[PDB]
Amino acid sequence: GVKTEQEDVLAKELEDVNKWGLHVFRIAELSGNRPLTVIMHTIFQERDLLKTFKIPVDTLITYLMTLEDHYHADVAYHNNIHAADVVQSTHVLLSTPALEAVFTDLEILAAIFASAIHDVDHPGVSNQFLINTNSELALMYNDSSVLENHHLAVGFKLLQEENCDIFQNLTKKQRQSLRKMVIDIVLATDMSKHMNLLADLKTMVETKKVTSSGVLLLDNYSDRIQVLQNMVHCADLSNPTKPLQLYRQWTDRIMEEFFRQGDRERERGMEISPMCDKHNASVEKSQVGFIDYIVHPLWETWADLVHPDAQDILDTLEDNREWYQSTI
Ligand SMILES: CCOC(=O)c1c(NC(=O)Cc2cccs2)sc2c1CCN(C(=O)OCC)C2
Ligand SMILES: [Zn+2]
Ligand SMILES: [Zn+2]
Repeated sequence: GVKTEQEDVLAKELEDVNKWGLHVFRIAELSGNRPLTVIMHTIFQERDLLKTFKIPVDTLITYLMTLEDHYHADVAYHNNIHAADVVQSTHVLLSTPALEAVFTDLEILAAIFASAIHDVDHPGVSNQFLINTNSELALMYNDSSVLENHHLAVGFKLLQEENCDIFQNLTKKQRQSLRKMVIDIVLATDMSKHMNLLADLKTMVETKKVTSSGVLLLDNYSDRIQVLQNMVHCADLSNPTKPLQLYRQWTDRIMEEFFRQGDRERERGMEISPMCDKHNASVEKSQVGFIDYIVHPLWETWADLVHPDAQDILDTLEDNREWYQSTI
């Protein structure tokens, strides 16, 4: 009735779940490549989500396992480890003091469940690739947020497998609210929605409102869901805000993917995508490009919304940013 030494080493690593920069890769290793399941389960236990939502634990694990097994292990970046990381990062963002007691349990469950499934069954190529190659997925979803529609459809479809309906006890109301929210969040993970997401977020910041003991005031779905979308979006692009040790493995993995994608593009006639070009790609320039133009403005804006909560995070990102500049 006692944990194995591995289960234990694994538990201690998990003692870090509330902290930015958990070593998710070790956990991936320690758990036999179940980082998504153990972290999810840890988070679910930790937030008491099973009781609150009457989620049977065996059902929770079955779904978790099923879900994790639908990420591709043969995909360098968009796999269950990335899933797990985004989950845990979202987890941590939700705990930010500026948000204390702001969101309901259902909104938390949505944010976390969204993060868990937001890339599920990712082929490791981009929307544009899928579109240009005339792939089933692209045709299924009429070229619009192809991947993200697919992650959702799969994440929800997996609830129907044997003993997988983790939401079997929620009322229709809870379920419809959860579903809509989860959909709005995962749809907002599409990079082409970035600029708009940020705009709104800056606007939230600009037309800011706080209330009692100083935590964001949000008295409508549009505002609530926008913060959640930006939150999970931030987690999705949180890698450059992690300790360089983490950041670099993530860059390795993303670059492996882009290069592999550029490999399929180069042969299949297509002109090697942006930054995907093998040998002709500067990873260090691309990381500065990405940080300066996309990642920093997102996190700076997010940091404002939650000032001073995200300061260490934003600082890490700037350190990491300058670092890559060393590599020039
Ligand atoms: C060469 C740098 O590329 C990326 O890192 C990178 C992403 N990676 C991440 O999910 C976060 C990370 C930061 C560092 C390692 S992983 S998402 C993305 C890019 C290129 C520009 N994009 C974009 O604007 O549109 C694509 C649809 C989408
Ligand atoms: Zn995605
Ligand atoms: Zn992602």
